[PDB]
Amino acid sequence: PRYELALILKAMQRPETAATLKRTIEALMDRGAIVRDLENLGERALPYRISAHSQQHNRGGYFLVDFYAPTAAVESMVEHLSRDIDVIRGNIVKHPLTQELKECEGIVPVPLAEKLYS
Amino acid sequence: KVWYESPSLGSHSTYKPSKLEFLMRSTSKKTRKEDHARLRALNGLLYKALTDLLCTPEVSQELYDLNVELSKVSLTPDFSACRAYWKTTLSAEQNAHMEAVLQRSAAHMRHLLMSQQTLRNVPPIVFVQDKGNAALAELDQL
Amino acid sequence: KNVLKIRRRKMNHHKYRKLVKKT
Amino acid sequence: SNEDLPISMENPYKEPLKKCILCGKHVDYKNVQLLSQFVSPFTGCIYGRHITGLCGKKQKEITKAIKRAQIMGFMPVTYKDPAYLKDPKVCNIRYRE
Amino acid sequence: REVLQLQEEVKNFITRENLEARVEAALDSRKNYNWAITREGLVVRPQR
Amino acid sequence: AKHLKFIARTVMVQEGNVESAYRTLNRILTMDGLIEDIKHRRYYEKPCRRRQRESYERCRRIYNMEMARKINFLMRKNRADPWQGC
Amino acid sequence: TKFSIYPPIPGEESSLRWAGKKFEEIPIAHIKASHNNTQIQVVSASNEPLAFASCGTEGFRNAKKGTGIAAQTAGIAAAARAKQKGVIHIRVVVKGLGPGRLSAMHGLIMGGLEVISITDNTPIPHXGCRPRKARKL
Amino acid sequence: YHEDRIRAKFYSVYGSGQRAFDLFNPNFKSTCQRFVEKYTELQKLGETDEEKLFVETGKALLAEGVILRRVG
Amino acid sequence: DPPPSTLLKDYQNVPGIEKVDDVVKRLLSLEMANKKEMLKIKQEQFMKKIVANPEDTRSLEARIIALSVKIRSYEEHLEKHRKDKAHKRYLLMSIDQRKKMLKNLRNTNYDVFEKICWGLGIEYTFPP
Amino acid sequence: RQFSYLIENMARDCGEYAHTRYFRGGMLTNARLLFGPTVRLPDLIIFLHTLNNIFEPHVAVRDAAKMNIPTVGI
RNA sequence: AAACUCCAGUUGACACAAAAUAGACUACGAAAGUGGCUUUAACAUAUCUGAACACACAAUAGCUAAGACCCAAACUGGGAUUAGAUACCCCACUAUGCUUAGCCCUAAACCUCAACAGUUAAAUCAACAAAACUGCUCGCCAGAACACUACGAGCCACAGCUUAAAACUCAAA
Ligand code: FES
Ligand SMILES: [K+]
Ligand SMILES: [K+]
Ligand SMILES: [Mg+2]
Ligand SMILES: [Mg+2]
Ligand SMILES: [Mg+2]
Ligand SMILES: [Mg+2]
Ligand SMILES: [Mg+2]
Ligand SMILES: [Mg+2]
Ligand SMILES: [Mg+2]
Ligand SMILES: [Mg+2]
Ligand SMILES: [Mg+2]
Ligand SMILES: [Mg+2]
Ligand SMILES: [Mg+2]
Ligand SMILES: [Mg+2]
Ligand SMILES: [Mg+2]
Ligand SMILES: [Mg+2]
Ligand SMILES: [Mg+2]
Repeated sequence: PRYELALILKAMQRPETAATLKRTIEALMDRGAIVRDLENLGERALPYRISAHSQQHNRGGYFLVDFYAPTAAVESMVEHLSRDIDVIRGNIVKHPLTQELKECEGIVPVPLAEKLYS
Repeated sequence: KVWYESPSLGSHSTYKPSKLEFLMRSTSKKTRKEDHARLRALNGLLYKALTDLLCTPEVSQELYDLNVELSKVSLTPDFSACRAYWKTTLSAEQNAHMEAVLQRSAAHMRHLLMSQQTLRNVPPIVFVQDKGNAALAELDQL
Repeated sequence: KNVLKIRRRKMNHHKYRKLVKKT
Repeated sequence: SNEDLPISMENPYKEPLKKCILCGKHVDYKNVQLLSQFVSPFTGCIYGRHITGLCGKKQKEITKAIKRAQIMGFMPVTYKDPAYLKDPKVCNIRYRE
Repeated sequence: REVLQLQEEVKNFITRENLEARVEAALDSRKNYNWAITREGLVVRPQR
Repeated sequence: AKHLKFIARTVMVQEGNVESAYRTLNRILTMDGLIEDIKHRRYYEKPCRRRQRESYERCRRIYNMEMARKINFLMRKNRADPWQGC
Repeated sequence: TKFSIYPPIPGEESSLRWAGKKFEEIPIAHIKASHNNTQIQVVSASNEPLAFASCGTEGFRNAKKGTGIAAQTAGIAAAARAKQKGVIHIRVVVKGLGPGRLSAMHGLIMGGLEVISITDNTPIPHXGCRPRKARKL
Repeated sequence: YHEDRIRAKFYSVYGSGQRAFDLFNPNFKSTCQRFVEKYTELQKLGETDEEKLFVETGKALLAEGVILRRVG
Repeated sequence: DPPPSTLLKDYQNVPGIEKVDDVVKRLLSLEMANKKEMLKIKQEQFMKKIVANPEDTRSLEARIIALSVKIRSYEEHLEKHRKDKAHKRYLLMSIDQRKKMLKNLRNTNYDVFEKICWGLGIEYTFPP
Repeated sequence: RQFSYLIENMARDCGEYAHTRYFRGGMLTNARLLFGPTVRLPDLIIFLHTLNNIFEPHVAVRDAAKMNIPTVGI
């Protein structure tokens, strides 16, 4: 299915960041994934301190990787990201754009009698 | 309904808490079971109204800076007076400033409370001081 | 409701458990 | 029969149902600016729907988005990120003095 | 219609040949998902 | 522990008025429920007890809001007697 | 400019100053207001200890330690030792809802220190250790 | 009534008239009622489209001197 | 199981699906979908092999085939999740519902009952 | 009470009777005690309002039926 | 009071524990239960009813074996209290709460409301609870106490569970 990999990378110089992205996207491809896009969300201060691979981090590079993969690839990729020392935190979620939002007519009022009864 | 009782036969009666109603009342009459409820809940409404006026700067710049906090607000059943309690400050010097501004504000606040037509008939508010053991500070003054 | 029936059953089971322990 | 008799139909003067400020909009865990508008500035506490005015569906989406963003490294937990303090105040809560 | 739309998108998909070019083309760009809502339900895009 | 400090639950003092700053902080923590939360957490409340209290608090709020609405609605007629003598 | 109760954020350019020192450079008065005691430690922005005082170190014992006047006395003692080291402005970080929560701050002011901010850091577990069982009283 | 559909659209498009209802006069005619009568006349002339029958009605009243300020 | 290269049930009858890029074929195949999409292909395979009208989904034949696919999915789930009491219940309840369906098909249409048993590999057993 | 004065005048003008005030318990069912053993009760009671001020049926509606008095009512 | 003083405060590092706010919501599941995040699998039935025992489940506590152990904590010890206190109050600590693999099969396991279908007209209806009923089916009941007991039987249960009487006794319960 279609997944979204939210990737926080160790704050590094441009050459090492590109090598990490290439090494990470190739890991997806080796597991059968079809990578759709790569988005840079920018380098920023983390909302809190994150300890990863015997190091403390206060800034990180936020990236998104939109890709399709078989269901069995997720488990194998999660293990791959845990061993990459340049990844602070990497999570794979189902892509939000696949889930279609249902239409809403509005806010229907709730009867008070039901509230106390329930 | 809930365990809280709402079976009153005169549930549609128009609640009239005014000073004139107290005089035109049967002396034999005693407060009914759910008659205290309206009093307990109306006094709570007055607490809500007063609390918002204190924290909104539009009502008064002097009042807003004071940051007064209301400890208690209980109206009287007579409908002649209202009891409001604000928490005292440590500094007796600061206490004088708060009471002075509150004493003069109350007169305008009453008119501001009349702006709420639901509570248009508001008895004069008696801004009592409590929650800070004012006597204890008074004792140290002596 | 009252628990008087529960209390009778309570005592019967307490005494039975105690009897079994003793013997 | 008679032309002036009432006719059966649906209410023509009926007004549309109310909608929350977020009705019809996608709530993403990466949109921390939006999510921050529904947490306490001082404590980071998620506001109840009686404060946010959101409907049950969007209150849930916002909550799940905040919780996801917090633990994935996009949003702080214990306070509102100060960058977002000057955004539109859409919550019915009054704090300061 | 979904197969046609998807057949065009595949032209822009990342591949092993064009991986290096797309990686560098991303470090120079910025994607912003942030926006705020108002009491009237209007989106307020960021000042960039 | 891992977050930045002097942002959460932090109030600045104005013109040396520390009493008003403390009252603002206490009002903040009260409105967010932290004061009641800290107090309930001194001793363990058992799950059956927490559900009973949460159910009682939710029903009391509903009853109080419903009783306020009734008084507000039925106070419109608190005006002076229009037909005095009849 | 209008007054902001939100503290200045480090790294941004604020105009606020206290004796030429920025908010990030003001020493910190750590007040631990427990149910039976109150502990006050003043430290520098670099985490250098400058003064320590508690109700117990001020000669209060048993239930007397858990009083407001005992905490107020502890604040005065810590303020005196801190003022000798060059402290005027302090940021107050109080953790706990004990009786010396507010009184400990008064003593710091009566001792010659100026409080520029108040921060609550009372530990609240987000789900944490199970507290001791309720008391039957 | 059938005309209620026309009244809902008129109030949506043009809002309530700044002219005040006089419910004491049993023969009072509001701007909406005047609009409804013209809309009914034009429908009887064979026109059947709804969006077209509504725009032509506004023009007729403007020609007669009626003030129709669109709400938006 | 059907090969992973098998197209989804929805995209198998679109005109020109055999001339699209290989990447597009992977994205419309079972390999890139969840297991529920693989079960829809299995159910359709059994429907065409067994039932007279492969498009009649409300007949007793189609229901037995649909339920038999669910039963096999539960068995594979429980092969990996042996302490999942929730699905062990769903499996046993589904087996009982299929036996009830087979009982009603055997009583009404024996010729079709025999083809259902051969096609799905069911050995009917009388209750104790 | 908006119409108490109007109704009382209409009754006097037509030569009939009006009771627009608080209705005391037993005016009809206990009339002999309240008025006297020879008191004549009404042969027809006309209600211009059938509800009391607490939005309950006027007690005279029930008590009129008890005394077999026909009632006209808006 | 005892207790600790290898203690306390600040800062940093840090889990096989527990999951503020949201939640003023009332959702999911057969019930038991389920409220931090993510992914995978996944929530029977195109009539209905249908079991103490068949089949599969079943909070807490408990048992067997190996682990984890922050915190809580039967028991136990200590410190008070008291006429006594093998209680309530304070401190310490263990079984245990957790994980794994097996058992045990009990709850005020309770909306104290059997499933399914239908009705709002009759009489509204002992009372209270939770407005009053109809059709249909399964389970169950027939004064109290003896009795969540005895015996029998089955059971990984061996101070256990399920099923479950009789005699004497009373005019009530
Ligand atoms: S009102 Fe439509 S999604 Fe909230
Ligand atoms: K949590
Ligand atoms: K119950
Ligand atoms: Mg007994
Ligand atoms: Mg059945
Ligand atoms: Mg059964
Ligand atoms: Mg049986
Ligand atoms: Mg049983
Ligand atoms: Mg069990
Ligand atoms: Mg256990
Ligand atoms: Mg311990
Ligand atoms: Mg232990
Ligand atoms: Mg239960
Ligand atoms: Mg049944
Ligand atoms: Mg008996
Ligand atoms: Mg038992
Ligand atoms: Mg037994
Ligand atoms: Mg036996």
